[PDB]
Parts: sequence; C-alpha cells; structure tokens
Amino acid sequence: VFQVSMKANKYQIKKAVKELYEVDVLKVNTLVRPNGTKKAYVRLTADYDALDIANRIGYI
Amino acid sequence: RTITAADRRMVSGVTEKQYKKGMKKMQQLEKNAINTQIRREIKRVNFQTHYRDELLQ
Amino acid sequence: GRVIRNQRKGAGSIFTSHTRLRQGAAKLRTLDYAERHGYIRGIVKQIVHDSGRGAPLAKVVFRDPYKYRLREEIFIANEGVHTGQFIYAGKKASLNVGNVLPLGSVPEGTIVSNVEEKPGDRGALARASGNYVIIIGHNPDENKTRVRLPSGAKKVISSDARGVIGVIAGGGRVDKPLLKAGRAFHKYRLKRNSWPKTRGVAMNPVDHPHGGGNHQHIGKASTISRGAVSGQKAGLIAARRTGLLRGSQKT
Amino acid sequence: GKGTPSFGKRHNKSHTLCNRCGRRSFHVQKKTCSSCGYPAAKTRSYNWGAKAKRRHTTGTGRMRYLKHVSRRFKNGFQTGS
Amino acid sequence: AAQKSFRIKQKMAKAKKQNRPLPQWIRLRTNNTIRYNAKRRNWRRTKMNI
RNA sequence: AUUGGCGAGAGACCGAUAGCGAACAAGUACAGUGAUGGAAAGAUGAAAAGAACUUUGAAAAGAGAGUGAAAAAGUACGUGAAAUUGUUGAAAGGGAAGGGCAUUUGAUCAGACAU
RNA sequence: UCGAAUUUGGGUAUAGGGGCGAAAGACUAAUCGAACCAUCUAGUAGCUGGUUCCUGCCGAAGUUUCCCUCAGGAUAGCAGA
RNA sequence: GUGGAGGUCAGUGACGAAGCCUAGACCGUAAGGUCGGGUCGAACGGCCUCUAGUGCAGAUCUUGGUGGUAGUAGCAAAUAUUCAAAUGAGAACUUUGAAGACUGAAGUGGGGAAAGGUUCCACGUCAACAGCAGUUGGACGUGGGUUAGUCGAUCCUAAGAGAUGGGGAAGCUCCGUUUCAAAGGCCUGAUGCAGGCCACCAUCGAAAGGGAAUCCGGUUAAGAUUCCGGAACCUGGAUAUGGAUUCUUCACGGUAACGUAACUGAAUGUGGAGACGUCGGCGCGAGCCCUGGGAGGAGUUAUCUUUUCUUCUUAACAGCUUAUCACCCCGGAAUUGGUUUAUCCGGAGAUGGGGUCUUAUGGCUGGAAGAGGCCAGCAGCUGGCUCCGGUGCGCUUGUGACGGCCCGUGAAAAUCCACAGGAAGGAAUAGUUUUCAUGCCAGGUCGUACUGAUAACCGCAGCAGGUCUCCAAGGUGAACAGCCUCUAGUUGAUAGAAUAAUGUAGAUAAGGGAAGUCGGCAAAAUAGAUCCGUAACUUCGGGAUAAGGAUUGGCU
RNA sequence: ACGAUCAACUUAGAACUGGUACGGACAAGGGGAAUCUGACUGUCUAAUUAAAACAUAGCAUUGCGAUGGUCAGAAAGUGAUGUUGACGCAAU
RNA sequence: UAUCUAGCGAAACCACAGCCAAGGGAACGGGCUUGGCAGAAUCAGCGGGGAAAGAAGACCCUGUUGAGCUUGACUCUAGUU
RNA sequence: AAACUUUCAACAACGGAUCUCUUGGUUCUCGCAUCGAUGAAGAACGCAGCGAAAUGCGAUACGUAAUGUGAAUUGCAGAAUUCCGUGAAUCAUCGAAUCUUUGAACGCACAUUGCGCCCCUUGGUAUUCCAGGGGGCAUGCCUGUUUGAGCGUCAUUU
Repeated sequence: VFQVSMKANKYQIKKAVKELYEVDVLKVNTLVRPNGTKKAYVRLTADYDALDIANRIGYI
Repeated sequence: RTITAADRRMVSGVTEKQYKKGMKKMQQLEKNAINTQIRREIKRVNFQTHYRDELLQ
Repeated sequence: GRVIRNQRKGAGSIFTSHTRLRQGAAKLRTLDYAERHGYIRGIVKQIVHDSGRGAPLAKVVFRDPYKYRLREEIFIANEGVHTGQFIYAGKKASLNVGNVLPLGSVPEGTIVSNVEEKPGDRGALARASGNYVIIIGHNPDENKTRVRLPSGAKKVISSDARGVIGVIAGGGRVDKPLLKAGRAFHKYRLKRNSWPKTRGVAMNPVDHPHGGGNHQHIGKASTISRGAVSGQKAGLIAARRTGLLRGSQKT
Repeated sequence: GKGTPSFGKRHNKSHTLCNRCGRRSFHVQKKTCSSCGYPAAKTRSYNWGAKAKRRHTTGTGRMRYLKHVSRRFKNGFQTGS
Repeated sequence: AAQKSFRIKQKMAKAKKQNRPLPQWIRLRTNNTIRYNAKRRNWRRTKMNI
C-alpha cells in the first residue's frame, strides 16, 4: 500500500514500483483518500513476497 | 498505533497535563464566545422582515 | 398597464409550436430541370400521420437524376393517393390524382391542392385537410392562370407554379364536435399553446383593454382600428361590419 | 404554505463553484458567474459596488509577481549578479 | 451526494484537513495572541456552501 | 491634476461604542441560491517567577504552602463604576415609596476657647 | 378527487414596467396593484419626536395686509440688545 | 465644567499622578471647587490666553449590560414501560439478560436519487450540546476507512445553449447555427501521395432517455457486482497453429420455408436494430405464497396433537433441447369450415398431413458441491443429509398474441449489423481470406464510507412541516383499507405523587325530539353482502345504492 | 352405453343449535319534496374568501392568399405563429 | 394537563405603582380634595378593571406627499400611415 | 418580635465604564512612474519534524541560487567547528532559477480532474495498437516567405 501523488495513474505506478523495487506487479488499484492523496494497492506477482520486500524497504 | 499523537505532542513540547489543561481553556474560551454571541444576537435576531400577523396590526 | 397576452405571444418562449413529433416539412420537389421540362416518377412508400396537422402526409421516393441517392419527399396526401402508387411530377405528367403539374398544363375546372404561390417555392395554398383550389382559367399571353382559393378569393399566378391534383384528404375533420375539453387540450397540446383562452373581459384592467369594471363588459367599441398600435388590437380588428350575417352573402 | 413546507423542496443548486473565482456564484443554467463575469473576458465589476471592487481588487491576493516589481524598479531592472 | 465530482471531493479534503483544534505548542510561543481555533467548522453548525 | 501604486516627513486630528468596516488569524467568522451584506474582538507582570509540595474531594475545585512589590494582578488576568445581586450591621414599615418646612430621638462630625 | 384538463422528479425556456397567469392583481425564493442587491442618497418634507451647564436682568404673540394662503411664509406690530 | 494648544507657577507625583468608592468635612445661591479615609498604580494640575467633534433624562434614540415578571408560563401529539446484574463517585435514561409492547411489508424493515460531508468505525473521554439526567451519543480528543476493463461518469442526441463565416451595435455585446464562406477528414500504397473517397458542418446538452462486456461464495471495527478464491464475457491490438476454402479459382445441403464451424468483397446506395403511447381481458414464465412425503434440529406434552416452528438452495456464463406468432411443401374447400374469453380467417388457397424459423422462456448437463445450509461426534478436526413432489380468478413482475381509444397515432442521434454492387486480389504448394476454434497482451482518469430523515437534507434547531423512488409474508376481508402476528427494527418523546375547578381529546345519558341557534353548526342516525322493490322527471344515456323491506353466526 | 384416478373454491338448499344473537371488534351511504345559481369533469386568491368566479366543449363575430394578418427586436443578411397556408393562424 | 415535587426554565409587558365612593378636573382618577377605611407573608382560580398587551389607526381629514388604474385632462412618445 | 420589602455602608458578586497607555486610523505635504501573451491581477489545491489560521511559497514548495552582515533560530525537539569562517539566521539585500491546476487563458471543452492531433524518443515480438518521457497545436492583425485561385488581365507559344 503506497501513498501516491494525485497526478499518477496505474501505468505510472506499475512502472515506478518495478523500477524502485525490482518486483513485478500483478495489478494496481488506486483510490483517493478523503484527506486528498492517492492510495495505491499494488499486488505483486505470486513469486515475490510483500512481507519480504516491505521490511527490505524498511517498514516491517 | 506504534506511535501516537500523544507521543508527537510530547516531543512537540506539550505533555499530557498541559494538553488537558490547555484543551479545557480552549473549550472555556469557545463557550465564552458562544455565550456572548447569543446574548448579543437575542436583541435583534427576531426581526423578521415580512411577518404576517394574522390578526393584522 | 401590463403587456397583454397577445402582445406576449410574439416573443416566443412558451408560444413556439411543439414540433417534436412532426415528420418534417411538407414540401414538393425542387423545381429541377427534369421536373420543369418533362416529368419524373416517384413511388408512394408510406402515408403517415403528422402531429398537429389534420391532413396525412405522404412520403414519395424519387430517384436522384444526378446521383444514386433516393430523394424521399414528404408530400401532403391527396384523397386517393395510396401506398404503392406512382406519382408523376412534372410538366409532361398525365393528369391523374396525386400527380404534380404546373398550372399552365391543366385544363379549366381542375381541382388542385398544395398549390405553389409562385414558381420555385414548394407549395403554399390549400394544404389544410379537405381544402382545394379550382383552376378558374388561363392566360398564355402573360403566362398566368387564375385560380379560386379555399377562402373564396380569386388569384392569378404564374402558369409554371405547381400543384398536386385532387383534394388534401382528411376532409370533414371539423364536422365532429369535440365533446370534452380534453379533446381540445390534446388538439392544442401539439399546437403552439393557444388554449385555454381567458376572456379579456374577465381579465383585470391592467391585463387587457376589456378588463375591469364592476360588470364584465367591454366598455368601449370593440371594433379596433387597423392603425391602432400593438397592445390596442384586442377584439375585432379592422372590422368592416359586425353582427350576424342574416343574408345569402354568396355561397 | 409558502414558508416552512415550501422551504423543504429546495435541494437543487442554482449556482456552483466558479472557475475564475472560487465563489459559489457560477450560474449553472446561464453558464455565467454572477460575481466575476466568467466566462466573459472582463471581470464583472461596477463602480456602484465600491465594496465589491475593494473585496477583489489587486492587493487582496498573493500578488505573486507584482510584489517584486517595486524592487526591480528601485534597482533599475538590473541584470547579472 | 455519494456520486460527487473531484472538485467537490478536493474541497472535502481541505475541510477535513482544517477540521482540527489549535496545535497546543502554538500557545507557548512568545507574544502569542491566538487563543483558540476561531475558524473551527462543524457539520451540525455551519454548512460549507459549496 | 492626483481619495490609485511605491517611498518618505508631519498634525492645536481620533484614541478601542472614537479613528478606515478592520489597532487583533478583517473584508476574517457569519447570512443570503445570487448580486451582495458583514461584525465582535487591544492591556496579568519587569520577568511566568503561570502557584513545587501537603491535605479534603471521584473530579472540577477548595484550604493551606509558595512566586511576586502587589494574587485588592491567578492565563475568567491593569484600574474595575453604574444598573443588578449575596451576607453582615443599622432603621422604618395598618392598601404605595419618595419630597419641602420645623423639631424630638439615635448615630456621626468640624471649629474654638487650650488663645 | 382518485385513470385523467391527473400527480411528480430531472433537464430546459420565459427576468421586473418584464415574465407567467383555466384570470385571484394571483405567482415570480416567507417580499408583488411592479421582486431582490448596490449606487444616485445624509433624496425632499409647510409634518411628528428630541435638542445636553448655572445664575442675573429685560421679557411677549396668536393681531393688520398679501400669498393655490388656511398645520406654512413675507410684512407691520409686541421684545431684547 | 471637558478634550486639545501657546505662556507661566524652575507646579503635584512611585515617600504614590490619574481614576473609582466614601448617609466623613469645608466653600459657592448654583453650575461646581477643595479636604480627609479606602482602592489604585504613572501620569496630572492652578492661573493668563487660544481652540472645539465641549456639558444629556428623554428622541417607540445607538451600542453594550442588567432587572421585576419568576424559580413563574411551562418541558402534556406519535399507546409503555418493569425487574435484576454489570460499569461507575454518581443510573428512570449506558450495557447485558429477563419480561411487557409497538411499527405490522403503501413499516418505526432493507437500498438509493438531490442534499449533507466524514456524521461512517475504533480507542480515550464529560468542560460545553443532547431545553431532565447521563458513565451514553450524530457531542469532545486522537486515529482508521471509500480498491472497478464489466456499476456510473466519460460517448450519443432530446427540449435547448453557443462560437466561426457573416451581419448589427458608440459599446459592454446582439442576431444567427448552416446559413450571401475559397469552411475538411477517411481509406490506403507509400507528407506530396498510386491516388481515390466523400460533401456532410465547431461544440455543449441526461450520474432516471440510447449505451460494449461480471456472477457466486468468503472476507472487515468500518469496504466491495471494486478486495480474495473460483468461474465468464466485451473492446482494442498484435497475432501462430489447427480447421474451413479452392486448378469448376472465392462451400455445400434442402422441393421450400431454410441449416451449418467457417465458407473473398472496395467506392457508393438500400434496409434493419437503437426506436418507444395508454388501458382491458387472456396465455405462458420467474420470484413469493399455500401444501404432501421424507431426511435433521428446536418448542409443547395435566390431557390431546402422524403435531407447531425451522433447513433441504443452485448465480453469471456455455452446450443440447424448448414457443405463441410467422412462414414453406402436398391438397383444393358450400352439407361452408377452423377458432379466441373477446369474431376473425380462408380459391389473394381454409380445415388437414408433414416441415422451417425467432429462443422471450423453461428442462437437462457443465459452472457445482469442492460453495452455502442443516445436523452429529471428538478436541479446530472428522463424518453425514442437502431428496421427491401438488394446486391455483392467489400477490408482484416479465413477456406474447390480441383488442379498445384519439381533430392525442404517442423522440433523436451515437453506434452496430445485413443487404444490392462487383472495384481489387487469389491458382496448385500456387495460393487468397480467417464474421470458425484455440493461443497472447492491455484496458487509463473520476465517483465508490454513511444518513437519506419524528436526529446526518431544507425549514435560525436534535423543528409533529416539506423532500423523488425500488423490494413487500401470514389471517380476517372485495381489498398494497382497518385490526392482530412472522423476518427486521425500535421501546425514542423529562419523570415521580395525587385525581380540585376550568380545559383539550374520547364517550354515555331517562322523557321529549331542533322547542337551541343566524343556520340541524357539532353530534347522532344509516352503512358490508344476498334477495325483493324502486316514483316524478329525462337530453332516453340516467335518475338508482332512488325510496322501502327481509336475511346474515356456529355446527351436521 | 360407459370406468378409474386426481384436483379448487363457488353458489343454492335442509336440518340442528343459542339469553333472537350473528356485516357481533374493525369497516361502513342518511333519505325525500323543491327553489336560486353554474351544463357537466376541471382550475385560482401558497398564508382568512374554492364560489354563482375562471376554464370548457358548443355558437357567433373579425383580420389575413405570404410583397400578408397578429406580435417581438436598439438594429440586423433578425425573429414567433411557421416543420404553418383559410377544415390554417391570429383577435374577440 | 392544570395541581404538588426533583431537574431545567423563558416571554409579553413595566413613568412610579396598585382599596373604594363622590367632587372638581382634558367634561369616566391609583395618586388631587372630602369622606369610607386600613395589619405581615401567601396559594389555586378568576376574567370587572388597569380607558391591560400586540401596531406611529387601515376608516375620515390635511399635505401645494405618492402609487396602481382609466379617459374625451395637459404635454409628449415607441410603432404605424 | 421574626420573615419579607425598602434606604445606606463594608466585603463579595454580575458587568466592563472611568483613568492611563497605542506596532492602528485619518488628514496634509514632499519625491518617484513601475502590471500583463517573456503570461499579469484574481482563484483553487497543496508545502514545515511538530500548524488549523495569518504571513511566505509552488512537487526545487514558511522555500533554492547570488550578495551583504557576521553567530544564531527558539515553544519543543533536532542540528550543532555548525563559527579565527565561502559561514548560523523565521536576518537583510536580490540581478539567477523553480513557479502545481487555473485565470486576458491560448488544442477542443469544462458542473468532466473529459476528449483530441502532430514531432522526437523508450518499452510492450510494433510507422498504424497500447503505455511512459520530452516539445507543440487559439484568434484578429502587420511585414515578409512559400504555395496557390480568378477568360480580372498582359505578353508569348500551337
């Protein structure tokens, strides 16, 4: 789950995740939080672990 | 809730006692302003421009 | 005083006609070379009802002389025109019911309908249901013909003005009395919002010249002058005479 | 009645947010903002509305560029370093 | 309305951001005149008129 | 010429109900669908030194304690009037109270001999 | 009253001497025999109300004449300085 | 006497200026002046002059503040609350349980449109609000939450709005929407183009009209046709294999209606779908309702009850099959026949025999029992059953064929399809297509929580008002009338004690029966159904439920 | 001539029965003889007047053949009736 | 409901206030004068009075104040001929 | 006699007058001439470690660069030879930049965070389809450039 600038779309989020963290994404679901910022649920492929790369990023 | 707004305000410089006391002061000030507004507006709030008065005059 | 109802009806707004359901403008063919030299044949595909019009419309398919397209023209049906009938429009067309002929190519006493007022437009006279024009006579010297209009008026028009042979059909439509007010309501529901009409004598004096007074009476002469300005023309305008005829008054 | 019972039927919006100004005075059907004249080229102002001009005149906002023109003039619109 | 425009929702976000009392540390600044959030809005008391 | 803009200097001007509507988060809060309408609101102290601590109370708070030159300055804070209100003290009072003239009664008080 | 000249949502059109009116001067945002807002405008008023300290001296008129004059003015008179 | 200015008293003052209180004192007739006492903290005064925004009891004066009224009017519509326990300082009001009730499916239920904007949910919490209370809350403080190729917007056009070319107007701007115009984008093979094509006319306009395609189960504190699992479809685009198609170059079969796994087709034309009113009855389908057998559970059992309640479900999507209407072949009909509830059809070919089609809709199967449901056993696991039926003037709804009605005949466009045409291309590994199957990639942006109202919208508010719509059980009964109940939801509206007058609302009254009163105002009377009987008048349709009478249950 | 099987409320009748009750609660027309008035259904004074007022169909009158009648605009190469044509539009 | 109680708790209005008779008087006093009388504090009712409250009377008149409407008032005007 | 009511004083209340201050206003005088298609005024939304607002700013966001000064900012936290120095600062100056979506607002519209077209480039087995990055596409008018139109018209050619 990522906070995203409101100027970004699903293709941009997919490519950005693929670039920043080398994992293929299965799908992206974006919404606008009531506080006014994009929230993106990025579901990776089955062969990458979200719990693994999250603590790799730094938050457990 | 690993870190709370309580922790944020404690590092900002207001403890819990000061937070409660200042919040009570803020409610007090808002209530004083509200009381003043009702007291002043009661004088001329009932001035309907086009009231009917079934029994005319 | 206030702008009276008849004054208010020229600005449009709610007084425009209700033209949603009309099939289209009822007009003849353009005065093409083919039609003004010989004749062209069309086929009556369908006769339909036109909302707000008493006379049924007839749709005639015409081949386009200069292109493949099929120019479908919305005529006004004449009593006798039927689906599948061939309509021959032009100068060389034979004189049968539904054919369009220039008035210089028809013998005297002929009954025509949807008569062109001047050669070139697409039909002006005798298009209401049951109405017709009688070919009173010809004048080849000035290329004119004299005709008798539905209003009993005699007119002279260029002999190349066209006109459909027959009567507009739907005749006698005004014979049947609309019993309910609802019948008139639905009649004018497709016609320009001219109903119901409030009597000016029932109006207040601000709203109409006839209004006002302790009794519902006009008060002054209701025969209004022709030269009276807009807003005074309420009642009988430019009335030469009034009252019941009480005479033959011609037929 | 024309009062309380008829005040319950007002749930449409005659005006919405204008674009040129943030006022809630953009007539939806007329398509013209009733306070700033949008979409007309001239912002709708009148000399009988002295307070109206005072509310939206120059200086009531950020003046993102007009603020520095006095500085640049005082320095003579110099260039360089 | 539930079916709303993005401009309206952006104003919603602004209102939700603003809907908070005074930060407490501001009271402790020198020459502080602000006593309480005088622009505090609430849905039961004043409609946003947007 | 200049009631707009920028930069200055002044007044037999106004001094928080005055002076611009705005000395303050003022064309703000707020009302109206809309054009528009549109306020109230300055002052602890030199310095928070903004009352550690004890005790009663569930708590607000209270009583001590303490800071202070002053809490008769406690974020309701300079001074703190009047209307209006509480307690204490005095007096009067059979359908008004108040007032003028004159004195009895009670309370209170100056001056002068003392020079 | 309740199947139609029915009721109604949304869109849309008609804007103030204008609209709309099955016509009551009705409706036109609690405003209608001319809506609302701002400006002209501190509109004018022979009319109503008010008009803020003390003492001393003097101290009146409701009458003449003329005004679309009769709830008011000018003029003369009375009064002060 | 006051604000302010020039001069002066080398005036007063933190050892206390100004202000304020002072039934304490002095002076002046008075305006006022002076002094003492208390409070207080930083400036102020006498005199000679100058200056004015200079003196208040009024103006239904302005602003601000406060009184008697007065602990008074009152907190009385929407049937109704009670006991115990917990929590807590504190419980009529919070929570849980146990009762008693109500809304009674045109609800006090479950969702939405406009509107609101975080009210949604969690934790902490009572200063204020909840016209009593409060531990509770739509309140306060801090946070969490709204996941779309398929639902909408986006796209189309409706009523209408509106530039450009133009033309008016001093001008802000107005008319105008295809017209007094030199008004462009489509297919290509490669910005001409091989070159061709077309002459339409900017654009905006619906979160209820038209519209490409998604369903089930599960999941959260709050999400959901969006997430997860599974199973589909649409669009765009690459696109390979298989199949199909041919030397008779672009398929066969059927008498035909027409069938298929496909089975060339440019410009240009034609047609269809989109695309449509309302009502009445009839047929069919779905869902609900009623009910039988049976397989489980629960309730009742003084007595009876083969009992009463309850679960037994099958989505989108795909294959096969399925129909009224319609049509085709044979045959040629009066002794006229067929047929609807409704009278229409037949030598323009009926009845009849045999067939074709649309697939609304239903059946079977796959989806899929592995789901969900209902039970039992053991400590989450393991097992089972989830089956077979019946009926209808039943309710809602869909649909078909019809019929009635109109001086009412009851949208447009986007878009998609087909057809006529034969431009162009394809011949024997020469190939051409790929409206057949399978395979591959992608589907952006915005909306998505909650209420939708006797508390979340508007009415100054937590106002008995107003605000559009969907679903809709049982009994009585003609009835989505009234009354009672089931699922669901509430139990909210300050409360306690007594029962005076006068009230508001509901009622009843002996005898008389409008004598009351302006007036039978208010009330009462009759009332449903069946049978009988029904006048004057009439526009012949009505009057008419005229008037006036009788019967009405239960059980066999 | 005709048998078996299955199925639904609808009407009529007859006994018996009761404190003669029985549309048992709910629900639910008072009627008749006339007069004035408006044909009727409908509509309006939202917030004192719902009527005999307005409207209505019916009848009648008037203008107009488009270079036109009625009406709008400040003007227009402007507009409504008019997607119209006397069985029509417009005014009474 | 009223009434009593716990909690909560306004408003209208108010020159000062509240016993009468008569007299005079702005010709109908609560106050003035002459008389009658007059004892704290109060509760529930009540509608005689307070010329009770609500509103600068709308009826009428005045104003050298208007407005709607009408016409053959006075003076003009769009349009039209 | 109490209660109650009234009058006054003391203390205490409600209220914010009086007095005294004043980073404000008002009026006068003096000097200056400087908005914007190189995108103004105005708007919307966002930005701080901890801000709702005011003030400041624009995804480089209470700001970056340059210069001057020369050790702070401050409510807290943090940073601290960062300080005998290219160097603190919510400093001053300001000549370089950034300047979201808008707005005269300019690709077409806008109640859409809608819909295009062109150029270069990157990826998806791609000139066409999809996606990402960068740059553009208004009108009126002028001068000029290029391409044209008109038997309006000249000369020349068959």
